[PDB]
Amino acid sequence: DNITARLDRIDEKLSEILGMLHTLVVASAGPTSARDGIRDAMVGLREEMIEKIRTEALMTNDRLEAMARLRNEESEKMAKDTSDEVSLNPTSEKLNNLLEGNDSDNDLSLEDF
Amino acid sequence: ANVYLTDSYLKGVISFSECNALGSYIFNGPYLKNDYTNLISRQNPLIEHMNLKKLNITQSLISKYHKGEIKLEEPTYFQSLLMTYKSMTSSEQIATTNLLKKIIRRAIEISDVKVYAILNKLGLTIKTTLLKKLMCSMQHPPSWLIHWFNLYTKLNNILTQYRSNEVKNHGFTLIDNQTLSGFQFILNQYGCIVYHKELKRITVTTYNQFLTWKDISLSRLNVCLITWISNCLNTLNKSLGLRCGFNNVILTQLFLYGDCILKLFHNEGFYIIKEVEGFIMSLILNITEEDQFRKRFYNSMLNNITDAANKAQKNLLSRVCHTLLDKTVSDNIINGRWIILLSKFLKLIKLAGDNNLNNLSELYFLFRIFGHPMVDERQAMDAVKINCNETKFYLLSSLSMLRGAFIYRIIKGFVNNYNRWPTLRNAIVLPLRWLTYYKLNTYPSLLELTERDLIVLSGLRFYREFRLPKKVDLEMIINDKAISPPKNLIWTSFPRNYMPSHIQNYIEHEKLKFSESDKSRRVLEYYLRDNKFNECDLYNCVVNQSYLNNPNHVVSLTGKERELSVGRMFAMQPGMFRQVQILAEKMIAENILQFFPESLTRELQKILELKAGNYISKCSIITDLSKFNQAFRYETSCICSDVLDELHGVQSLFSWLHLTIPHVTIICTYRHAPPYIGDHIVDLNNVDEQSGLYRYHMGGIEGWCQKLWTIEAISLLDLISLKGKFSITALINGDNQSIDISKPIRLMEGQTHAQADYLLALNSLKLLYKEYAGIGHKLKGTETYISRDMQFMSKTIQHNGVYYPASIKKVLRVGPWINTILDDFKVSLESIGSLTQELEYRGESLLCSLIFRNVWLYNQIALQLKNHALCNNKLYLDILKVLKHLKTFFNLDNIDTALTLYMNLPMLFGGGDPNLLYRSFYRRTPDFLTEAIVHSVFILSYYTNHDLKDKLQDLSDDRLNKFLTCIITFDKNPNAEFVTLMRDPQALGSERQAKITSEINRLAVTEVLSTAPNKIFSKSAQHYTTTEIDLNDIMQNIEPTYPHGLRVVYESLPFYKAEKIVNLISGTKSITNILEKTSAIDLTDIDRATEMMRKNITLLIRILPLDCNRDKREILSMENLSITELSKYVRERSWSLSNIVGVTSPSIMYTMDIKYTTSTISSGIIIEKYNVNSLTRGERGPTKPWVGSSTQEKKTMPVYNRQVLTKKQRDQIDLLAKLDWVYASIDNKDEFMEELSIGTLGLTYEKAKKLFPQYLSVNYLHRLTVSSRPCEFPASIPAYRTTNYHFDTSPINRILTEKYGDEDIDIVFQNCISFGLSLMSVVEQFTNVCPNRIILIPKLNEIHLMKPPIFTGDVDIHKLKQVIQKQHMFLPDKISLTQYVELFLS
Amino acid sequence: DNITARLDRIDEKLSEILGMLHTLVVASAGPTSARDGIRDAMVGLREEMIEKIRTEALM
Amino acid sequence: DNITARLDRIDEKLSEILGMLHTLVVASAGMVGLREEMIEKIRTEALMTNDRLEAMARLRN
Amino acid sequence: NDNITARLDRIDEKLSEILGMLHTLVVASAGPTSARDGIRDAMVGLREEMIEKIRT
RNA sequence: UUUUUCGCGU
Repeated sequence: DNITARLDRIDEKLSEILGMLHTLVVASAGPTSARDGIRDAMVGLREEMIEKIRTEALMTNDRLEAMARLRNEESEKMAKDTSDEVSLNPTSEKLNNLLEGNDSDNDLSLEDF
Repeated sequence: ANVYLTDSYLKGVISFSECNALGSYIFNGPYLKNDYTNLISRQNPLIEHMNLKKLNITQSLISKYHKGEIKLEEPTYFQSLLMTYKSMTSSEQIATTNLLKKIIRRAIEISDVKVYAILNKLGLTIKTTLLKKLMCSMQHPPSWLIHWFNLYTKLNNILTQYRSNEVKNHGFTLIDNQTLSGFQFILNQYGCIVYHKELKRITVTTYNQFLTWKDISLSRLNVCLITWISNCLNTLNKSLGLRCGFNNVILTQLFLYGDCILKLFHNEGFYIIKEVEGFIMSLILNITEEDQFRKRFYNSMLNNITDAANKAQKNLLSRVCHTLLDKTVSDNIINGRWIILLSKFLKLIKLAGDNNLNNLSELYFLFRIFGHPMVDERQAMDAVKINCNETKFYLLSSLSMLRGAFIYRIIKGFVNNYNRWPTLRNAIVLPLRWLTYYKLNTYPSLLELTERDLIVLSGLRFYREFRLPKKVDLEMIINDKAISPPKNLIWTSFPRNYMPSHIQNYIEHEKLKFSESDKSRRVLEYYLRDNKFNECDLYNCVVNQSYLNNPNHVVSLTGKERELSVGRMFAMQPGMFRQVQILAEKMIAENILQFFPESLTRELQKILELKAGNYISKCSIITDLSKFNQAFRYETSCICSDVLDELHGVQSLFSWLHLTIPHVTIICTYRHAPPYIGDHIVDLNNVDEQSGLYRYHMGGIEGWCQKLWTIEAISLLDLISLKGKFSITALINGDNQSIDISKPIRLMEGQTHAQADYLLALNSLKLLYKEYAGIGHKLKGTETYISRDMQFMSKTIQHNGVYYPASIKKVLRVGPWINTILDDFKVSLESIGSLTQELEYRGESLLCSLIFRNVWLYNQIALQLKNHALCNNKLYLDILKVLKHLKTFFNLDNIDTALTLYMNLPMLFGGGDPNLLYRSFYRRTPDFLTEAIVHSVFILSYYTNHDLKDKLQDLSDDRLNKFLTCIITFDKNPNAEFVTLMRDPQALGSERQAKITSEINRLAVTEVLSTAPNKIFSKSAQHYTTTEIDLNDIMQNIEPTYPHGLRVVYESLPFYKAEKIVNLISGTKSITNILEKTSAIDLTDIDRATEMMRKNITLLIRILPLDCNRDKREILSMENLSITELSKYVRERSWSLSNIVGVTSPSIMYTMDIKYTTSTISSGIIIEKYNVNSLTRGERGPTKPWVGSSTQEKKTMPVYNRQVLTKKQRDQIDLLAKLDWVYASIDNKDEFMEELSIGTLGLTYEKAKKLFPQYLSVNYLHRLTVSSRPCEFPASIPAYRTTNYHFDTSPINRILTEKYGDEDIDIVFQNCISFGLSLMSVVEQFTNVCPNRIILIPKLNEIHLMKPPIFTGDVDIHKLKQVIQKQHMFLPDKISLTQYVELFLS
Repeated sequence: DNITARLDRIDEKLSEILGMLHTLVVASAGPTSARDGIRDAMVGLREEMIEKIRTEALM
Repeated sequence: DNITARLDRIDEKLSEILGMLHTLVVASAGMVGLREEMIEKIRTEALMTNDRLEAMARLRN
Repeated sequence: NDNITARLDRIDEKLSEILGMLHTLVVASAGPTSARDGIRDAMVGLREEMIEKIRT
């Protein structure tokens, strides 16, 4: 049982290694903030990288979407993209109302436009 | 000197920058945008712009504009104004109507001969009553048709006048104010000013803008004409015309609303125009798809269109704010009444579709009906920059999963192909479970494969398995395209005037510091000017990684041509980096791409049948990958490319992109879009970044590494399938991909088969979005959409097994001189015929395609030949001479009848018919001479009252006899017969055939390449004629001549590559001017082309003499005549050869007699329909599609390693094996093959024999697989239609065993089956009823025995060695000893 | 058999570690290593340029 | 106690793994001997590949 | 037994490979603009040593 | 008018 007790800590430490490797995230090697050179591929723990993204250390187009992706959450934009029934913005609502229904506003004049 | 011949079709970019610069310099203010272009044009204008402005009429127009009488406007506004002409006069209207009536009547008269021949064969001024009724129907053309024809003719007259004058004298400007009423044109090569006096409006445009206006007019004319012909045909026979149908009033109104939208939204209206894809697809889904999918797609389409309209309005208001177009914005923009106009457009599109699958599928021509947007290069570059240089965050588990998926795909491919695991370094990294798979060569399936195994597999390193070619491949390197200059010479593209004085001085000082090769801008010039060239230069550069950190690396950018999406930019690189990229793509294609069958770079109908097939739920996800290139970084696109680098044993070859591109400057390299340099800066790396250029790309470039990105996407999709536990049948093809998701499910209570496929679709879409976000892609709902039973790819619609085509879209731009160089006449006729064949092949309308083709052929012959730019009237005089000759030869009483006969004669004998009758029934034929003779006989049956139902006989009217005599007897003056047969196995020779442009341009190309700095090409050209003589002399002593065996010898020998390069060079715009830095065309080229065209026109005179060349007597008797025998004798007499075998084959159309009922003599092909209905067009049957594939030859590939041999070496080995099989019975064979192997490869005959795939087929005249022999014989009808019928061959095999028994036959049965299927399709087209069965009785006299001959002769080894030594620089890589040693290691 | 089974589990987790670390090695080179001339050290030697070194040594 | 010694040395190897990975993370986000060791590795794989190539060459000869 | 000895003889090799990978990551990530020149010099020295060994 | 411009490709 001595060998088993000796390798139990081996298994625990290996599991910790794998868990923290799973939590590990890597960023792209894009240009620096000053745009005077190229930056190395920053790599680190997920929480620190999220902190850097929020503090604008690493510039990105969509910070909130980055947080949602790294935190394993369904963002509102993603839900809208993959919604069961997509909504209609007011312009599309007006276009749908115009299409569905017989002509009422006339204006069948090419010279008007 | 040299002449500048402009093009009659745009085939290019309507650049925003050129129009902006021209307008800015003309009007002394910002014309289209506040870029640097307007400032630089106003400061230092171009010489062409100054010449355009200094015109007397132009100065008056600018003075009038400055005084304020006329209001400046937009090119799109004048596009709309021209399209709604509403200014034609009565005289020109009646003239156009009369011309159109004449064209229609002549086209029907010409098509009457073909229709009569078809009807006579089938047994069912104008002789056919059907076409008599058609002519009676189409007597008065419709007003929209006259309008479009008049507009097109006016624009084409303006263009042809300008082109002719420009050819006559350089630097000509055409000032026109009478061709179009109320319109003023100042058209020029470098500008086009349009002024409307009545409306007091004026713009400046480009020559490309005028070209695309003319193309809009031509396209709308073609749509109206095709729809009118189809409707008129359907009026008297509903199954005679095209499947789709429009009244064309809706179509004209649709065009008016579309270009009204374009005018109202300016150049940004093409954003709205492009989104019509969504509306058409939604209308199709409303019919096919279920309730939930159709509603979701409809809502998404509405959102996309409205978002595009809002973005277009915002961009337009931002752009034209501080310009000269500030007050030109329509009042409808601000108040938002444009929504009513867009709703009217959409409703009218839906009405035109008329809730019909055929109409909605065919409507796709609307995209090309409107013009092309003026692409703003700087704006597109800014968009791609902001999309590219953005930091992306990847979970390390996700990257490991993707790499492991790629590794698993590679391992699966290696196992399935070579039956073994790849040699991998990290044998200890794998656990015991994977070690078992490594020792015993198997792989687990996806069901037992897991995320854990993908993580494990991501840490595998392999040894070299594939070999880089040591010698550069000139066929895949050389091209006629352009390359970007080096980084230090990037200013050489921009004009001097635009560049600052210090930049001009710097570039003048730096030119002499660069070689002549890299100082050029074209691929051909770059490689021809390389004095210090080396075959082992690309390999050395790749091995040494010379492209890394190269100071002379730059990436140009230019807007994509003829693209409705302005955000399409194509990039160029210097010669070395272009070589590296092309090589990486080529090796990925040859070696890695065949591990990923899901990537179709490989018939679209076929591919789509692949997709035509307690509860298994199926789905469909279609994703657009237009922006998928820019989402890749080194951390994503190179973790998988490192696998390819390791497999090839190379470093940084497949990952060159995200190792070199980030360190260089991405610059818009266009003539009229120069960046602002400033002062004391003479290099891109220090030039500041603005809208004109940017640095640190950090992303992919479209096109380059496209195959790598597609295989990475396939690996990602396989991973997605693993993580979602559903099967994926993804079929990615270039820029669009389709996904077939299948997952067995247990149905819940109250849930049907529907609304569960939707749930699977939603779950799979969520998974796809999450995984693409993890890999680094942010695809939105615009690109991707949801479907249940859609098979959509390459703009093709197919569901329920029925394929709905879009033939009008691709036959849309058919005109006088299309797809031609130097306005070639014969090439134009072939292009017209091929484009009009699309209607028959896809829309299933033989007669509509025939009428359209004859309309445009008659237009080209009798309307545009007298207006040829290069030769003013010589072609028309030659045509008149040929027509008079035909009238004298036959008993024709009218020059119109002579023209009809010429239009209906095959172009092989100097005729005018591009599409012979066999093309109407079977696409491919073994030989063309027999088919041409049969076509000529069938056509001559129109004037001579023969009967094709029975056997050919002899009558009093011996015009057919005279023709068949003039083609069988002639003088024999052959030369270079064997090399000519090697080049073209079906060549006739002795001036009995028309001359191809390459045949005359070969001498000029060799003369040019002789005086070239490149030693390789110089020596190849200098030793060309001697090589030709030696090649002719190699195999002149073989008694039985086999043209296909000669072609195999030609392919095996190294002269093939040199002559292929010569032929590719021969297709350039101007030979003898490549090494002169001029884009004009030499007078020698013009004269040579004119002489070729005149000789080609005046060919019927030589082929059909007025004395029959037989002393005006001894006319061949028609009784007991074999067309196959006659054609074979003509070929042998032309080549002065005792016996030519293996090239002639009986014409199936002539041989197969047609009877629709069975009898005691029913010994024919049994073809019958299986669908229980009268009309089977547009319906699917129960049988498998008739691919028409030829019989596979029998081979025994030896067991040896093939990955260590390159593709060129494998091809050479296969060619040598074919040679050994074909010419085994040769007295000189032993040392002939020994010397051939020693020359081509590094091995001897004995060593090479171990790699030869010995052939088990006794006959090589029936099973040989030359590139000059067809590999399949598909029918004219598409794949889906062939599924409605069943075919049999047992009576034919019985009769062919009774006669010519137990021996191979020259006839091909695949062509017979295709002919029968298309025959019954044509029968139902012409009779509105499908026969129950048709029987194809063969005429046994054309049937000939075809057996392997025993060659008697010796191959001239001296001449073979001379050819090998002279063309020693085009040989493939020699199989070295170090490569041969591992050929047999297990 | 328990010792062998848990040794096999440890081996599988070690393979996990090797895979993740190797993909980190590959993704960590980037264009930054190319300009510094250290990507060859990061990814190691390969057959083609080793053969080039061999033929240079013989020559 | 050879198995016990092997397990113990594996334990120090794992502890070194933790320390080295932690210092790598803090260096990337937040020496001569290591470079020498990695160069010696790169050399030993370069020598194994060269051994394979020379075996191929001697089989050729 | 033999199986245990083989398993440990593979495990220690795996640990050595892991240590090598951590070594190369630490070397590449650290030494900003200073260690790169040393790595380049070590690479050219390794190439010279390989050339000398092949010559010998 | 630094060869009018014209990528990779299917």
